[PDB]
Amino acid sequence: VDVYGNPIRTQQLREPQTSRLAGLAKEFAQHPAKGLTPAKLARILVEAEQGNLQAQAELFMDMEERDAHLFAEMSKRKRAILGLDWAVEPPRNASAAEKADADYLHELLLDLEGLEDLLLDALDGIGHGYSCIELEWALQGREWMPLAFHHRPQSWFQLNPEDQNELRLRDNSPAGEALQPFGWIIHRPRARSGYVARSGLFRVLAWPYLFRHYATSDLAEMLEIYGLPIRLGKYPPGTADEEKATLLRAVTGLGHAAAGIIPETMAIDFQQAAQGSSDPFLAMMRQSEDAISKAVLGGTLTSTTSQSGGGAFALGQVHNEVRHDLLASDARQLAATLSRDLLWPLLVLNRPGSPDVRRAPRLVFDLREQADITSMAQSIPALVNVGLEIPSAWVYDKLGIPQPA
Amino acid sequence: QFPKLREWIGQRVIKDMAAQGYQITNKLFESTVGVKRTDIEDDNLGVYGPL
Repeated sequence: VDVYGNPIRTQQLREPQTSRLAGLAKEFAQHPAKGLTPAKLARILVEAEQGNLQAQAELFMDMEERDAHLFAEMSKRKRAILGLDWAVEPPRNASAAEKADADYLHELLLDLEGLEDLLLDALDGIGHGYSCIELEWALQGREWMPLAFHHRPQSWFQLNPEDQNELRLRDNSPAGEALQPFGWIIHRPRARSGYVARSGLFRVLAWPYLFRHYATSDLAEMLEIYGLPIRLGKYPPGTADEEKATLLRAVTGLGHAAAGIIPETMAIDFQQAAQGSSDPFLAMMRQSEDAISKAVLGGTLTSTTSQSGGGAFALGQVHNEVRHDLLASDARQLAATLSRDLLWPLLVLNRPGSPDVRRAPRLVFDLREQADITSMAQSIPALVNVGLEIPSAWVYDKLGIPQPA
Repeated sequence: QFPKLREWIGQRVIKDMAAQGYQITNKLFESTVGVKRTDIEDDNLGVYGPL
């Protein structure tokens, strides 16, 4: 069975759950970001709270695509995880059989192509609040294998009417369809405590995005109007339609044309077009960008930048507060999700027996922080000459150097 | 194809094969509709563009 105890039947693993839903694969995103107003955004969020996640997912995708600063921040945050070395470790004080199981799982993950793509797809749940990856199960004789990992759009799911924390497929029915066991890797990182609909970071970031969009569009319009002044022509009674058209064309082309002549009975008045500055717009854009930076990566390095300054402890100063905390949180949550969803089916299908769930191997990301070799290498000799018996295992582990074999 | 076995090897009767042919023209088929350039861009609901 799975970790949650639901019965597992190997018959349903031959075909993906969504195969019998050919309607989903033919859908196109509705792009709800175009022509978006604060009222529309509020309605979208409220409806999403009630189980209509399609519009929210499409809006989040558009928001990711249309904002360069937000996209850069999210990409940097995800690439931070994608570059971490990982390993599979056996449970606490594991036995020989458990160690062998962990070693076999580690070897299987090393030789499993598409792991990086799986991690990238799973990390989308950081912003979207939940990411679902469908599994393709195949048999190369007697051992089950994940053939491929398919990322399904968040717009394909909904909320259970009887449960606000349980996701279901959109199968044209009011209650949707329950997710098949062992058929998905659902990643639901928890930045804030609440239901799944409210758990996305883009829900926090939506309003600054709209503020920045409005400011940028208004600035573009004002830059378009800038330049020549608006000038209005006046004509006396008894001016025919042809003369009216001639005066109109003359006024229209007068800005580009340096000189022109009109009868003394006519008049042209040059009125202010748009006089001001870009200061308000740019102030709003900077405020929104700082808010986005703080919300995504913390207000110590991105928005209120940590500035330059090297040194042996500079790495620690830059990392440990804020950056290390965020990195560790994301890595630990991703590792927990993976150990729950991918490691367990492999252990319970590819190996004999029914090992207890509490003793399953856990995937661990390498969060080791580079320690100053020079300072500590200076420090050891004094301590050892004093008489302290420092274990070599601690040194080898903390320095990153492996133990002799 | 070849016809039935006859009943005389004395004064055998020769025969000939019939060459058959079938000719057909592969004329085209088409159907299309007209739409405005602004309307497809002036449509935020996703319809008028699944064309």
